[PDB]
Parts: sequence; C-alpha cells; structure tokens
Amino acid sequence: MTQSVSLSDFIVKTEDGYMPSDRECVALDRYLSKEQKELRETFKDGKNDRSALRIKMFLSPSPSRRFTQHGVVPMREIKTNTDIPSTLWTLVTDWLLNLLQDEENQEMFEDFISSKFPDVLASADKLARFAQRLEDRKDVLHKNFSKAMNAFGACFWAIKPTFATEGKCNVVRATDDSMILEFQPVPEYFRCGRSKATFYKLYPLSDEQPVNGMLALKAVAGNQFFMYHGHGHIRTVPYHELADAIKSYARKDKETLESISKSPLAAQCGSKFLDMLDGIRSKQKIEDVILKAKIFE
Amino acid sequence: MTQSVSLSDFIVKTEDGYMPSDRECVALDRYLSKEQKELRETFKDGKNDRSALRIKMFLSPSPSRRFTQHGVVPMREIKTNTDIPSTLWTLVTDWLLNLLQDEENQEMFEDFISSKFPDVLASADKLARFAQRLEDRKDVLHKNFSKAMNAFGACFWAIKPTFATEGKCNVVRATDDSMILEFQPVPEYFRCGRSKATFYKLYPLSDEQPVNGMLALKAVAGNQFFMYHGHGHIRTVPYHELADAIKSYARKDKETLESISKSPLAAQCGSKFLDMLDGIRSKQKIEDVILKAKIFE
Amino acid sequence: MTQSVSLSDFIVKTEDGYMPSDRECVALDRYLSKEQKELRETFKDGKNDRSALRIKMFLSPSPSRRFTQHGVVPMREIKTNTDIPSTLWTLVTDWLLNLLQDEENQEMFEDFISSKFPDVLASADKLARFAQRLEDRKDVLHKNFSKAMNAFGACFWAIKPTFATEGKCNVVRATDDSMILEFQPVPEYFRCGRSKATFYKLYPLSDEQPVNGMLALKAVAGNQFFMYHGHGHIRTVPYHELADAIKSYARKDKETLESISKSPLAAQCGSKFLDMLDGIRSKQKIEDVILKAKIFE
Amino acid sequence: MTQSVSLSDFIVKTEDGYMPSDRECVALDRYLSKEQKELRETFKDGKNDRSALRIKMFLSPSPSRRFTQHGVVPMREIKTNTDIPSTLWTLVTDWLLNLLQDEENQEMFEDFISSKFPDVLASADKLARFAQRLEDRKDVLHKNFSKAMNAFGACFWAIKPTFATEGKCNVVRATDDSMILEFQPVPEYFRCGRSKATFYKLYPLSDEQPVNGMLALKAVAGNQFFMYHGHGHIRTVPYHELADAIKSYARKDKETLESISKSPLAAQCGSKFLDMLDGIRSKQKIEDVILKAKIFE
Amino acid sequence: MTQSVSLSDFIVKTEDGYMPSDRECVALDRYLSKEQKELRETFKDGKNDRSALRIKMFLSPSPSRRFTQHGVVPMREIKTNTDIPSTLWTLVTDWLLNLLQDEENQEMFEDFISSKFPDVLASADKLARFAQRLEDRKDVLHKNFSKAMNAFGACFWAIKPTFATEGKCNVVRATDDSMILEFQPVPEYFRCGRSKATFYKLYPLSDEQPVNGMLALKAVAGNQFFMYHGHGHIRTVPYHELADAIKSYARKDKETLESISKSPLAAQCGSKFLDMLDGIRSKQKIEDVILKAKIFE
Amino acid sequence: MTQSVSLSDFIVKTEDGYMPSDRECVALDRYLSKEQKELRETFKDGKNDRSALRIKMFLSPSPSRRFTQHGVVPMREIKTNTDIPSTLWTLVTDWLLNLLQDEENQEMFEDFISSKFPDVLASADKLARFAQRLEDRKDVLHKNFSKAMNAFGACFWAIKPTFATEGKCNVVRATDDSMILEFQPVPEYFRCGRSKATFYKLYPLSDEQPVNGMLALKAVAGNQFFMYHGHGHIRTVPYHELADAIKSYARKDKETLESISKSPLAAQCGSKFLDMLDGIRSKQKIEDVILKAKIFE
Repeated sequence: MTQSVSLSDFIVKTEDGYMPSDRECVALDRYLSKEQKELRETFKDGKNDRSALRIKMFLSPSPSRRFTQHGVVPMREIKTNTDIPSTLWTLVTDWLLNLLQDEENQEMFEDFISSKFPDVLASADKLARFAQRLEDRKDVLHKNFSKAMNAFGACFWAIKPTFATEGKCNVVRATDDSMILEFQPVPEYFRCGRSKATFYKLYPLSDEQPVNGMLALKAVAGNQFFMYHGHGHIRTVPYHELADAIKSYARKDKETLESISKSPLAAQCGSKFLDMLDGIRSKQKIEDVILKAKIFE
Repeated sequence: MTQSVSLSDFIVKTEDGYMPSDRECVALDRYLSKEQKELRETFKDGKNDRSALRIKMFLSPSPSRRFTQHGVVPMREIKTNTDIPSTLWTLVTDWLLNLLQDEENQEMFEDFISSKFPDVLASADKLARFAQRLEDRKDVLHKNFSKAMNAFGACFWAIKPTFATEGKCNVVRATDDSMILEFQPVPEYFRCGRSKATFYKLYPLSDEQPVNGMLALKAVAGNQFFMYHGHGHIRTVPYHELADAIKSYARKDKETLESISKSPLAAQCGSKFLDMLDGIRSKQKIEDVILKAKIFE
Repeated sequence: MTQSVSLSDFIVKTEDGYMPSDRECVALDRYLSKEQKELRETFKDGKNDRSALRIKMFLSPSPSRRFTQHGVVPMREIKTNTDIPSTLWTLVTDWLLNLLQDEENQEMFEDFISSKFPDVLASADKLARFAQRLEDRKDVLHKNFSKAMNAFGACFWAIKPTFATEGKCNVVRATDDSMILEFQPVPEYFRCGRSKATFYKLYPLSDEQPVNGMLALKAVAGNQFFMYHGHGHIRTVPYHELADAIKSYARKDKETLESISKSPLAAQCGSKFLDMLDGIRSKQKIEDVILKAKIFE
Repeated sequence: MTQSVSLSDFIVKTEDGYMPSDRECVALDRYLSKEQKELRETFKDGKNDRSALRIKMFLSPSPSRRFTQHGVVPMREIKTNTDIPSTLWTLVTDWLLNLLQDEENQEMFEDFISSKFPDVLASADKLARFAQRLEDRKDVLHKNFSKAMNAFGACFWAIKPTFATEGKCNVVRATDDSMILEFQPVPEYFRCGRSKATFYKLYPLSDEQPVNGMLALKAVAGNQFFMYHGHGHIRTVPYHELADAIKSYARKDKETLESISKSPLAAQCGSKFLDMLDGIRSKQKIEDVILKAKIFE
Repeated sequence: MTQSVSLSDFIVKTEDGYMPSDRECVALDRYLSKEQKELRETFKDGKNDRSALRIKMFLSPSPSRRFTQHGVVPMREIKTNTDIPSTLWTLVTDWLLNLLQDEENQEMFEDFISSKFPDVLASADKLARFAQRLEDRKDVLHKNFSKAMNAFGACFWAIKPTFATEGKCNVVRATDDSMILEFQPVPEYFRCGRSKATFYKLYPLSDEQPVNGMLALKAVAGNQFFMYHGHGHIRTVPYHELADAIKSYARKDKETLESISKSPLAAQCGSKFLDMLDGIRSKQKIEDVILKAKIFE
Repeated sequence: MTQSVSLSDFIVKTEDGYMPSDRECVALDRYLSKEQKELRETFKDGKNDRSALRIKMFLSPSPSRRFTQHGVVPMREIKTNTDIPSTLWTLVTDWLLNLLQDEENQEMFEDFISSKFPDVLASADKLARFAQRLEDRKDVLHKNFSKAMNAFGACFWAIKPTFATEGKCNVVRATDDSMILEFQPVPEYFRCGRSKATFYKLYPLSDEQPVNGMLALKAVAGNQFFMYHGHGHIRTVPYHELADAIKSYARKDKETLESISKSPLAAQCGSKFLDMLDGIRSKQKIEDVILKAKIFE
C-alpha cells in the first residue's frame, strides 16, 4: 500500500555525532556489536513487541568498522527498499544535521524519540508535504525551532496536528468554530509514488461539535466522500481512491476500531460512514460491500 | 618510470609563515644562505645519506631575497621537472595552507616530517587519488582533521594504509576476515601520466591469514595477476602493465627483498609469485624470465 | 504489475496533422463522432477481440470539438492513469512530431501500425531505455531514420530485437557465436516505477545453439537466475525480483506457454528453468513452488 | 474607466512597409501631408462620424519627414496617453511585423480593417489575455495563422468569440449543450491597470437556450452576480466590481440597450438582471438603485 | 589635435576578397609589389598631391607574401598609430565585410571611394557616434543598406549630412523651418580620446534662412558659443573647448576660409563670430585675440 | 620516444560514410572480413613492407558486425595506446566529418592518402599545434578549404611546410631572404605528453642560401643549439632536450642520413652540427660523444 520511509534511511547513530547514511552497499552489515547482535537474535527469535525492540535498536551506537567513505551503513532491520528523490533526502538530512550540533539538543531529541513515537515508519506524502514548507525561505519554521520540531514529529504520527503544525496549505474559508483548508498536488520533483488530486479537510477549534462546518464542507466538497481517518479530522477523498482506503481499513486493529466507533465526532461526519463501518465490522467480503457503499445516489 | 612529485613543488619554508611556491623562474636560485650553501656543497661533494640531507634542507628557512611577486622560488635540489594539472596544485596548496595557520599545527607538522618520512618524493597516482577524496564536500576528511592528516602522510609512504586511510574506493564484497575493494580509472582532468584500468586489492583484518579471501579474490580477479608490492596488501595488476612492474623490481634493494621474502603473507599469495621472486633473485636477464612467468596456461 | 504507457498518451489522431495530447482535462470526452460512438458502444457491449477494436479506434480521426488551447483530449478507452516524467514525454513527442511532417511518412506509419502491432500498450522501462539512447547527440539513430524507427517499433513488442535495435548497452565480452551484454540502472530523472539492478543478457548470432555462451554467462552471472522470457533471448534476473516474475507468469496464455515449451533454445537454458515451467504447468499454488525452486543450493 | 490602447500605439502606416512606432517625442507632429491636414481640419471642425474619419486617417500613408532614428511618430488624433509594459509591446509588435511581410497579407489586413472594425480603441485586459496565449511556444496559434488572426481581430470587438478564439482559459466542466470556463488573474508583469479576481463565463453551443447550464453555473458561481455584457455570453462579476459596471452602463446607447432588451438570451439570465435593466431604463439616480439591486438576500 | 583613424586600419585590399587587417606586426612590410614600390618612391620623392597618391595606393591589390595567420599587414603610409577599443573595430570590420560579399557591391564601393572622398582620414568621434547607432538591433540602418552606406560615407566627410544620416540623436524641439537636436556624451567603452559634454546643433530645412531658429537656439543654448564649422550647420561648443577650436582654425586653408566668409548663413550666426573670423584673418597672435573674444559680457 | 597518434584513432572507414571511432571496447575485433583477415594474416606472417600493407588495410571497408552504439571499432593493427585530450579529438573529428560530406571530396581524400603519405602515424605536438589554429574563428583556414587540407596533410609528414601551412606562430623579424619565427608553449588543456619551451626556426625563401639569416638567428638564439631535422628548416632546441634528440638520431636510416649529409643547407648550419653528424656516423657509443658535443665553450 502506502510505502513508508524509515528514520534510519536518513540518519543513523554513531559513536558521538550522528552521521549521514549511505544505502549504496549492504556487504558491511555482517559485522556488529555484542548488544546489537543480541537484540538482532532476540528480534529474529519470536514475535514479542517488535516496535519496542526496533526503538531500542535505533538508540544504540555503532562501531567504527561500519564506517565507509561516504558515510555509515545502517542495520538490515530498520532500512526500507523504496527510492526517494535526491532533493528531499539532501534537504532533510542537511536540516536535521544542522539542528543536531548540541548535546542538549541531542538529549531533547532522545527524550522526544522515547516519549511518543509508536514506530519508526512514517508516510511518504507526509514527508513530502513537510519538506514543501521547508524549502522556501520566507516561512515561520526557520525562526521557531520548537514549532518546526513539533511539525516534524507530528509528521510521523507523534502528536495531534493543529493548523500551525500542518504541511503546506492555504485557508480558503473560516467560520465561528473550526476551519476548512484546501490542499494541492505536490510538484513532480518531490513526488514518490502515486499521485493524488485536490482534497479538503476540517479541524474542530477547541472541543465543541461544529454546526455550520458541515454545511460549509457540503457546499465545498460537492462530489466527494467523508471519512474519519485517525482522530481529530474529517478528511475527504475522491470516489476512486476510496478503493485503496478499504485496503487500509483491513490492517486496522480491533481495539483501534472500537475506540474510533466510540467517539461523537465519528457520529457527526454523516450517514454513509457509519454504514461502511458496520460493513467492515461484519467481517464479510470487502469488494461487494465497498461497491454497495460506493453507489452514486 | 613512475614520476614522483616532491613536497617542495607545492610549498616551501619561509621566515615565519609557509608560502606558495612558483616554478615559473629559476634565475633567482643563485643567492642562498650560509647554512643553505654549506649543505648544498656537502650534498654535491659525496654520496652520504642523500635523503637525510634533503630532509635537513627542507627544514631550514629561506631569506627575503628569494621572494617574488607570485611567491617563493624553491631550491634546485628538491624540485622536480614534471608538469601537474592546475586544479590538483590549487586544491592541495589551498587546503595545506589553510591547515598551517597555527603554531601548534606547525610544530605537529615538523614532528611528523621528522618522524617517519623516508624521502620527500611521492607517487603521482597516490596524490591524484587522495585529491579525488578531497574535492567533494560530503566526505569524512573535512570533519576529522587528524584522519585526513594521517591519510595525506600515508599517501607518501609513511603509514601502513588501512581502509579508512585509503584513496577513493567502494567496498564491493566482504567476509569474516579481510575485505576486497575495487578501484576505477581517475578522471581526465586529474590524470598526470599513463592510464591504468580496473584493479582490485585485499587488506587482512587484524593479524591472521585469510582463508576465504583467496577464493573470493580468485572469483573476482578472473584473468589477472597477484603480487606483494610493499607490505600488508595483495595487489592485482593486468598482464600487460606487469612488464613495467619488472622495471620497478630492478631498483629494489637486497635487504628489502630479503625482508619481503621472509613473510608468511608473501607465501600466502600463490605459486607463480614465488617463482618470479626466485627468478629476480637469480640475477639473470629480466625479459626472458618475465615472459616465461607471463605465459598463459 | 509492470505499468504500461499507451501510445495515445503521447499523440492522438486529428483531422489532417497529428497533435500533442493533453491529459489535464477529461470533461470534453462526452462529445464524439458517429463511428467513434458506434465503436465505443460495440466495445462496451461484449468481449470480442478488444485489441483489434482498440487498434481500429486509434486509426479514426477526431472532430474539432475536442480541441483545447494546449492540444487535443484523447479517448477514455486508450488512455492510462500512470504519471511519467516531463522530459521523457517532451522528448518523445518532439521527435515523433518532427518525423511526422510528411504524407508518405504518415502512410508508412499507418502501414507499420497495421502490420505487426499486437496491442497499443508498451512497457515503461522499454520506453525509458529507448529515450536514453535518443537524448545524446552522438549516436547512430539520428542519421538512419529507418533503423531508429525499428527501435521504437521493437520497443512495443513488434519485431525481434537485434543488437543494433536494443536500448542503451555496452558489449562487455564476445565469442565465436552470440554475445553477452551488460545493462545498468536508468538515472533518476527518467525513472517511472520500481528500480532494477544490474542484469545481463545473451543473443544467439544467426541460428545455432551457443556452446561457449553458457560457460561465459555462468562465469559472468555468478549468483543469478536464468529465464526465457519472450523468444530469442536468455535474460538473467536477481533472486528477489524473480518473485514478481512469477506473477508475470500467471497472465501467460496456454498457447503461448505451449509454444515456448516447444523450443530447443528453451531447453538450452539449463535445468531448474524446466522444473519451474513444469511447476507452473501443474496449476498448483504459486508461492510454495516458487520458494521450492528459489532455494539456494 | 477601462483604459483603451489604440492600434496606432503599436504600429503606424508608412510609404511601403509598416514601421514600429515611437511615442518618445511629439515635436515632429507639426508637419503633415495635404490629405492628412485636410482630414485633421475636417475632424476638428464638427462632430460628424468621428470613428469613420479616424479609420480613414489610419489608412493613409505618411511622409518621410516624420521618420526618426527609432521609428515613426504617429498622429496626435489616434494616440493614447496610457503606459503599457515593455514586454507586451515588444511581443505584439514583433509578431505583427513578422506577419506583415507580404503584399497579399497587407491587402488581407486592409480588407479586414475595412470590414468589421467599429473603432480603433480596444480594451487593455483583452490584449493582455491574448498576449498570454502568444508568449508560450506550445499552443495552436503558431501553426494556424488564420485562427490567430481571427483571435486578434475579435480581441478588439470585431468577431463574436467562440471557445477556440478566446484568451487564456481551461475548461472546468461541460454538459450536453454549452460549456463553462474559468479565468485567472493575469501575472504581474503583464498587468496594466486594476486587478480582477476569478470569474467564470458560459457560452452557447449552436443556437438553443441551455437547460442545465443555469444549474451548473449556479452551483459554480455561489456568491456572484449575473450579466449580459455584449451578446452571446453570460459573464459573472464579483459584487464589488459591479459598482464600476454601472458606470459602463451609463455610456451605453439607447439603440444598443433596446437591441439587448429584445433578446431571449437576455431573459434567460435570471431575475435581478431584468430589474437592474429596468432601473437603468428609468433614468433615475444610479447609486441608490445600484445599492438597492446590490442588497444581499 | 583630434586624432584620425584611417580606413586601412579597418580593412585592406587583397587579391580578390578584402581581408581584415592586423597591426600587430610591421616587419613584413619590407616586401612590396612593382606598382606599390613605384608609388611609394614617388610619394617619398616630393610633395605633389599626397591625397591623390594615397587614394591610388589604397586601390591597388596586395601580394600573397604579406599574408599572416591573423590577416594582412597594411602599408606603412596609410596606417595610423592611435589605439581604438576592440568592440568598435570588431563591429565595424564585421559589418563592412558582411556587406562586401558581392562583385556589384565591390564595384559600387570602388565607385563611391573614387567619387567624393577627399582623404582617407576621418574623425574618431564620428566613427564612435556612427557605431553607436549600429550596435542596437532596432534601428533603420539594418533594413535600408543604401542609407547606412550614405551615413558611413558622410561619417568621413563625403556628403552633406541630413537628419536621417546623422549619428545618435533625439530631436528635442522643432519649428516651421529647421530643427534643433541634442547630443550626449558617448559611453566609456566606446571612447577614444578626450571627452565632450552636451552640445546642440541646427540644420536648415531646405534653402531659406531660419527666423525663429535663432530665438529657439538662444533659449536652449544659454551659456554657450556659436560657430560655423564646415557648411550647412550651426554648431555650439562650451567656452573651454573653444580654446582647442582655435588650433583647428590654424590649419584651415585660405581658399576654404574665403569660401566660408562668402556665405549668408555664416553672417546669420550672430555678431561675435564675424569678429573672431576677422581676428583670425588678421594673422596676429592667437591666444590674446582668443581671450579677447572669449570675454564674458 | 615521441608518441604518435594514428589516423584510425580519429576516423575509420565504413560501408559508405565514414564514422567516428570508439576505443572503449576491443572485444568486437574478433570478427573480420575475408580481405581483412587475409591482409592481417599476411601482415603477421613476415616483415615485407609493413607501411604499404597498413595503407592498404586502412582503405578497405568494414562490415556491419563491428558497429556499436557509439560508433565503429577500429582494427587492432592501426590503433595506438596513447590517451589524448577530449577537446582535441572532438574538434578534429567534427571538422573532418564536416569536410567528408561529398563523394568528390571522398575521392580527393583517397587520392591524397594514396599519393604522398609515407605512414599513418603522425607526431602529437604537430597535431596539437594544428588544432591550435583551428579552434579560433578569425583565421584563414575556414575560408580556404584547400589550404587547410594542405596544412593537415603536411602535419603528418606529407608536404614540405611553408609559412602559410605551419602551425600557430607569429613572425618576429624578417630580412631580404628567409624569415625567423617564434613558437610558444601549447596551453595545458591541449598538452599530450612532455612540455617544451620557446624555440625559433628559419625558412629559406625560394632557393638561395641565406646570408644575414645566420647573423639574425645567432642574435636571437643566444644560448641554444642548431640542427637540420628533416629538410628545408634550421630548428633550434635547448641544450637539455637535445639529449632526447640523440635517441631520435638512432632510429634514422642510413640512406636518409646519407641524403641529409649531401645537402649544402646542411653545411650552412654551422660547425658543431657536422661534428655531431660525424660522431653519429662513427657508430660509437652515444652518451660520451653526446656530452663531448654538448660541452659549453
């Protein structure tokens, strides 16, 4: 489905200072350290909290044997096999290494990575949109380092994203409570994977259910669909791509689905979404129910 | 044979600070200092440890009479007559003069030059390969000054080179002990002299004789030849260029050859190399024995 | 699987002269011509030789109502939904429209398109490799129009490709009969889809089964696999990507498989390939047999 | 109001070949020709068909006394006093002079100028939009000279504009009969005067009144206004700029207004437009009735 | 005084086609042709119509012995010793050689050079101003070759210059008869010699003495001086530079001065100019009379 | 010694039109034609007029089997192993292929190659100097194709070089009979091999022995040496490089030396040159006699 770009593909730990990572060669991976090999053996042994083991793996240093001319080879367990544009890699690595020239900043990064990160993997389109806001000089992220770090963290499913921590956007219309934003296709030389068309969103303001937000979105969306991916948003997708969304609904956990179903904001979205949720809860075949819910009245 | 580029062709001593060296004119060399002329007379008198006298010459200052507009004229005894590309000279001189803006660094340089340097002359291809790794911005040498210093020193036959202190390379395959690396032809605008094709190498890891390294190299080398130039490596050369290698075997000293023959790593290389060593020890004609050892079975 | 780029995505028919095609909008597709709508209705009615109907559709002109500012909108039946780099589209469209400034050349193109084209769709990597050979000025395709044209033809499964009609390659070794060539990864700004590593090939010379070609390729391939995709070649793929190849073996027709199995060149490839062919003929599950044949002895 | 750019500000007649026009100096205008001075005196005498006299003036040659180094000074009666960007002037003059290198083309231009041109003056924004479509290389106007000529002529109120003869646009939605198009603000380095925001339009297909076009435009327009400026279009403007439109409604002739009111397409626009037309026909004060019709229900 | 640039410093005759001239070397001038040496001997013998002999010399071909790599060496009698900017030489030589690719044009050039040219030498500032009008693309000289050739000829004292045949200018004011023009300092990278400030002029229209032209010039000139250099103009110079003008009045011939004094246009200039002419006719000392006429009333 | 660049390293024969030559691969050389293999066998058999056989080999076409993507592989008998700068190869190949677009020019080239060419090989420095005169736009070679072809032919020891057919030079001084020219070091990005300093020459004018030329050269040469390399010139070389010249005197044939010794121009050079010629005729050791003749009086 949606390919994910790991953190180690951008930067790996070293003795004292973090170093850029080269995926050109994988032959050097044979050698390792005692703790590294012990954790590798435990990870390969059985399925026991793989994500926690991965996080523990990423926080251990590396020996000098893995050094090459360009940089440092990562491990074989925290590395993906998806290609990314050169500009994105260069910009992200340059900024991240520029920020990491401080022991206190190092401790802050470790505290954040140990605080709320559920898994290393992150969506590619999130990274592309975040780098869209970092390439241009006249923005807000340059002056406020903390807000930029919040944005980058929430880019990888860490904290609930507000308006100021989103990607690249331009508010098209507001109201008394909540707002509606419009997104645009990412330019070609940032794209990594499939392309997506225009699609709006909605962010409740503080706590209360919107009243005119539904009317405004219905006026704006026109021919579209509603959903409650994650928590705290009401995304809209075109009818076609919703097909792939059903696949993304297969991997969802039972506890997560139960938590989603127990939210008034989930009920506020509309009518057909609850029917689709009941259909996916029925554990029947996906295609037929998907087309039944996808009929155009 | 292989032309050598002296150190003085890049930089010469001065009163306090080192200055770039101009080989445009040689008329100013008539004047000299008392110690300089005394050492010149002693060097011209008889053959008594020429290399030590050269090292002593390079470590004495120069008067203000030798200054010109561009720079300082070197001596007539530590200067070569081989042309080098402008880019190589500019880059090496710029970096070396950038590093020498410190009295403590000056003392360190003098201590190193008095420690292990056997002679001023150094191979041209080694210098070209070293400058290949210095031109690009994203490397390791920029951050670690000490490692780059050892790399430059070992470029002129001072330190046994490890993997991190080699030139430009990319590891193609490893194993439990020792590695195999691949080299590539140097680009045109760095070349100074003849051209050489692809040729691999091998570096024992810590102390033990490799077991699978011979098999791996035999798989990789295919149609090639083995040798034990220097100590600590097993180089491979094409059949044709080995001709010139025989000339390089003529100038080798008896003590050096005896020391080479008394190494188990020399015996480990193969079978034909020992036959060639015995042939060169026989003090017979070079061409006939060379072609006898160069037959393709 | 391997996405295909149709011909209409590059160029569509018009009244007299061919025009570039814009995929920006699909709103104008509602209008059509009498023959166009009749063919669309027949195509939608039943499954009766879809490829022939598609070819007939591509050879009918278009009305002036479909014209826009940028160009002409194509039909909804001969258009794909895969994105391609701008440079590839620009270069291919420019060259093709440059060639099409002649009535006799128009007739030749129509005759060729009606002669041996089995379907409009063509592989993306074939187009990328063909454009790799067209971007540089110093090649052979510019001088010889017909030889260049047969390259584009065989690029879309029209004629058996010889050496002079291949993509971008450099002969690495030859012998008395047949040759072996090496390919390289396509640069980033041409890539459309997944990436592939180095892989060789082999082309029988005139008619006879090679004798030393198997030994030479075995020496070159090392750790690789053999196959007989199509006719007239012995391709080699890495072990991993062969997984996807099994999927490509699912869509193969029974008659095509029977024709492939009745060739001595198919028997000449080796031993495991016949076992894999028998396994896919057994109509059992794909994954288990695939892993059984993929074991490393 | 809306400033107009005359034709003579771009090009003036000469002895044989048309020449570029320089507005730097007006001192040379004192001298003239016999026919030129007679027509100037008649024009200054009384108000008798000023437009026809202007057209007659523009079609007479000029003497050699008016030549300067840069070009030819125009007359004082067919020249405006509004500044225009350099790029627009350069592009239009270059293309027009490139077209005028033919006696037959000269005769065609004269016949067209004598056929349907009501007055020399033309709107600035129309010219800017037309030049927007001429700057880019990949368009349709370059290949078809006749269509570009029709586009340029209709740019100055000569021909009823179809879709292919409009400015820069991109069809956003169609239907069985008629289409709806969207416009965008012109970039800064083409702007000459005030700025205007997004505004749509609509056009008939052949003769019949649209049925779903009103619904589609109402869905698209949202908060906007309807109008019937000219004939054959239903333009939409924002509420604010409609103020200026009332001024443009003051200069309209009684016969033109009567002809406009006698069209079913004028009745098809809506309800408030007829009320506004009745108000302007009442010959009362403009501001109060304008605000009464501008109330937001 | 005012340095003059000869024609031969730009172009010299050859066997068939004119060639660019190189003044780098003068050693090759020793060899010559029979007619060339005879004319050189006659010229060196006595003072008998030097200008006619020079013109005859310039119209004879040159042998192949004088050819060099860059071009052809000129003679020692028609070559100056003043340096000129590279751009001026390149532009003039390029245009003149572009024009000279025709036998009929060659005959026309010879006829013109034999018709009205009094001497080869020409003023440097005239050449600079003429090249000022040739560097820019949007002028009149490019289209009309004949007018450009007239302008170039009049640049070297061949025909009376009209307005269209002048240098670089911009009419600032006109009247019923005659005009007044303003000049500006030539930019730096064209300058060859001293610099001059702003100075106006006046050109009678057809034949009659101007009436309001004197008043207009007096209004414009303000603090300046009047003169009648040459025929057909009333130039104005600043008070300081008039000093050098007196030197230019020393070399004037008696017949030329008598012809100048017998013109009503000379009387029309003013009052002080006649006094200055009488003073220079008195054949007294130049400085004292110059300051007497230069007093500021 | 002085490396030679063959003609085939720039261009090889093909079926109809000559093609650029690629030395990247030599694997394709196994295949050949019947005449080609017969001539190769005869050449390898015995030493019988190798140069004539080489010339015959170069004038036979090549089959289509040798074609590659870049160009055509040459034969293994007319190809060198010396590297040359890219710019030189590109310029020479481009000009030569531009010249060869004519059947009559093809016949002329074949007639010239069969007329006076003694061997394919040619000196590198001659080629570099010739290309020095072809890179700049303002020369004589561009207009006169015949003179350029003569110059290129004489570059490879075919025609006795005159002044107009030499390389890059600038006459520094002349006299009644014969001239003296000065050369300069070739810039870096043209150099292929060792470097040489300033050195003059002398060319007798028509037939007679110079009288003041010896005095002029003695004034100019100062500290230098005289020689009679080839016929029709008196070259001068520095004392050091004359060492290498002695090696060039070893390969000279007895008949050529006898012909050289029988020329009055050989006697005119001086005194020491005859002594050196007698010494090399004595067939004694080269070094001792060379140093005896190299003593500085």
